[PDB]
Amino acid sequence: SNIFEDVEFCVMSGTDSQPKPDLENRIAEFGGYIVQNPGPDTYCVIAGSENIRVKNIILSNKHDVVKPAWLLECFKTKSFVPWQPRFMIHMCPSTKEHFAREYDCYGDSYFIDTDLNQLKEVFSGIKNSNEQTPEEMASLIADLEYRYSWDCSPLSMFRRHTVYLDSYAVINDLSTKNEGTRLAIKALELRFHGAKVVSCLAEGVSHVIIGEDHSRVADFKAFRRTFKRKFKILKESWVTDSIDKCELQEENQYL
Amino acid sequence: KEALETDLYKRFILVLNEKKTKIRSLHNKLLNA
Amino acid sequence: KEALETDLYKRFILVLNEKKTKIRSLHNKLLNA
Amino acid sequence: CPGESLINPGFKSKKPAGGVDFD
Amino acid sequence: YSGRDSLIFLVDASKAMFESQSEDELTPFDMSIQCIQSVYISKIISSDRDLLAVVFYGTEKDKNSVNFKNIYVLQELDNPGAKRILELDQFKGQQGQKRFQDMMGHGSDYSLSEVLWVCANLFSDVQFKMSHKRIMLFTNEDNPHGNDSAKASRARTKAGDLRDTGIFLDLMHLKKPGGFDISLFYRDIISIAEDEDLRVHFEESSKLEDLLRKVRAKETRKRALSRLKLKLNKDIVISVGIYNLVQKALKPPPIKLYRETNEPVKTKTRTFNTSTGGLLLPSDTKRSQIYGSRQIILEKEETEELKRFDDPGLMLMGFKPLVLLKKHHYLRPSLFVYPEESLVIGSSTLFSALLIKCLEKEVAALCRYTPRRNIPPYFVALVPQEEELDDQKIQVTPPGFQLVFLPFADDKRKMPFTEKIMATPEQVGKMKAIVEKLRFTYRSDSFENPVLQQHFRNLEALALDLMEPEQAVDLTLPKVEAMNKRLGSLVDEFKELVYPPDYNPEG
DNA sequence: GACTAGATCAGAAGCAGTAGAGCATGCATAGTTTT
Repeated sequence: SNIFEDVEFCVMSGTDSQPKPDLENRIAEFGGYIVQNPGPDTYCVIAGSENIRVKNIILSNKHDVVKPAWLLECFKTKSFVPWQPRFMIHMCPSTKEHFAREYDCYGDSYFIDTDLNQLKEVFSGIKNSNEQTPEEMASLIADLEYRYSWDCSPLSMFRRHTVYLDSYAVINDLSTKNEGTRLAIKALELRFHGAKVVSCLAEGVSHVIIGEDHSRVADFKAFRRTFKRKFKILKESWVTDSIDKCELQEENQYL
Repeated sequence: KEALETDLYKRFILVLNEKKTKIRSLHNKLLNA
Repeated sequence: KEALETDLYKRFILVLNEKKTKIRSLHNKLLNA
Repeated sequence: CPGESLINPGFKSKKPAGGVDFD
Repeated sequence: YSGRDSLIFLVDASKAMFESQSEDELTPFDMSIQCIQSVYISKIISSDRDLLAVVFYGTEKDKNSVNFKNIYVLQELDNPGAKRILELDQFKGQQGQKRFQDMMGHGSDYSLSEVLWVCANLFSDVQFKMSHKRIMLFTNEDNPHGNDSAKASRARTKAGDLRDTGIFLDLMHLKKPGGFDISLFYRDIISIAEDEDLRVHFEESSKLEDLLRKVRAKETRKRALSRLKLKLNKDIVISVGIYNLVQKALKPPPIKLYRETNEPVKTKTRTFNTSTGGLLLPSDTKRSQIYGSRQIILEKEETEELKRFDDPGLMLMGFKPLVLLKKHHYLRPSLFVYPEESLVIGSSTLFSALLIKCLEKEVAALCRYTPRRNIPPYFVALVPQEEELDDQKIQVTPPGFQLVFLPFADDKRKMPFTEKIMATPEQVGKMKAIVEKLRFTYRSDSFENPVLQQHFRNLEALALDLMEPEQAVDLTLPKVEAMNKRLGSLVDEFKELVYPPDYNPEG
């Protein structure tokens, strides 16, 4: 097998499961003209460990650095698989221009479909992004669901509805929490299923959950009448009976 | 919770392949023309 | 659950926006020229 | 003999450089 | 003092050596390995021709010429190298401890007499001449043999035999849960038992601090630059030796290597004529110099003859008062002149008398100096140098003569004429205050060469494949913040009193 | 008778230091060209 005919490779990574001399022996057996120091001719620079030498080559953009996994893949398939972003960590300006056309800023490419592993690797490529706020993220999520028709998913179906609860002895007072009741678990489960639990009774509230205590139903009805937008009165049983069905049951039977 | 991740990945992959076919069609048609 | 969902969705809107940028650039500039 | 280097016998243990130390 | 230093690192491999008293602490094995690596690096930087070895006692496996049991000679006496340091590095961490346990084993019995026998055999294997022979014992068991009295007697006999042979023994005791007391057993084995080294130590030995202190400066053994003849007359001659107490340190010369296989390549320069193209021997060439629109041709032999004035040595010319010597006339680094009785007998007495009388009369001996053959003579002054010792009686200034070169008329240059302006007493006083604020004590060894230190650090990082080179702190850089804090408002007052309101020194 | 061991001297190699040669960087000044 002369898959490595008339090519040059330079390996400076011995910190691996297979020792570096093993890599040299395998490359020689495959026919690759190994070289102990990179030069104008060397095709690439294999390095699985980011040692001082690797950083020195990094500082000079004249040469590429390929993870050792590329050589393992070449040996396994006995074919010259082309370089991919998953293997490389630094590219000379010409190679960077070359990849910029067929690949994105990340691993994902334009002309070749994606798989689960490729998307996972692309995601691991990103570092972090925390420039948004809860309202913007919620609006973006809702817009995406509406656009791509993903509202049928088991979760995220409570996102479009804001939910208020009678967990306060007096409406619109945060100093009278009624923690220690099934209403807490109901609220928490609703929020888990994507519901937007609001602690302030704003005019934008569309859903209100009431338990076995019907004392303040009159106050809720009066507030609904006063507000320009009316929110349907609901009971804690509706969500309990709807969760098992994984769908929004009609509110006519639980008004 | 143990399945939401796969649920998300499926949809993300699907949208990506759809728009990937879109861009591929655009590029191929322009290059041919 | 919330942390995982929001992280994944943000991470993916990034990539979709990048692809949207490239496809818009193509369809507009490369068709005008 | 006293204050002898434990690495290079026959040479006194050179103290570490202290640079400038204002009084 | 002639020969090489041979050093053997004995490291115990018992169970107690792999236990840490506290969660955030280094096990005895880790500290021993770190000390060994530091000593290896220091030896590589300072003296690369020295011999070092690494042995283990208490392991399960065995590897030695005698085939004793439970003694593994990991590295025989050989010059230090990066490969040995890398091999030792695989025992640094806890994973390294597990690797060491798997490869060799630990927690087995042992006898100290056999270990000392193996060390002696290793010493005998060396074929060079050894100026020093030393062994260091890294252990935390003050009573290795308490159950068996015969083993203790055998160990004592072996230690006595080693001492008689001329082998030095050191005990680098490590921290022990119950404390390490040397009085039980190690008084006899240890070569020197200091008066203060008798109490129980609850902490590791202080010698480990010295070992861990990396030395990154080349150490050169005493050597005579030349052995010359001082001639007070055509009949009175004495033999003297010239040494260089101060010598500039240079980076080791670069070597040329082949890129493909990484092996030395040797160069050779040859001269050839253009027309024929054949080689040109030195005998078929001459020298030329253009003066007055004419070409003057001289052979090589005549060119070297042009520099012959007198035979090598020092020729006396007289004595000069020390006040006529000028500090600002420095031309070349000074040398040291010492007696030498090997060539001429009786030189020491005359040299001592000359030194004593020169010190008494405060005079310096003027002389004509010719170091080698075919070298133009120079003028030198031998200034007496008395013997000065510090508090610990360690000599700091040796006795002899200080040879200082004097300049010729050609070596001086003419400075442009500049008018002189004298400052008033107020400015002088303000600057005196500023100077007094920044007073400090200076010594010859208070600074280090940043370039050489950085080069050594980079070389070590490349050799041992460190993640990043260690950055050396430069002591030569002024401490601007400290000076600004100390001076305070003095600088502003001086600038107000010496500079006009609109001066702008920077531009 | 054979054989080896230790002492002795010289020759050669390695290393240190010096001198001589060559190659970058600046700039000092003057000369020349342009307006």
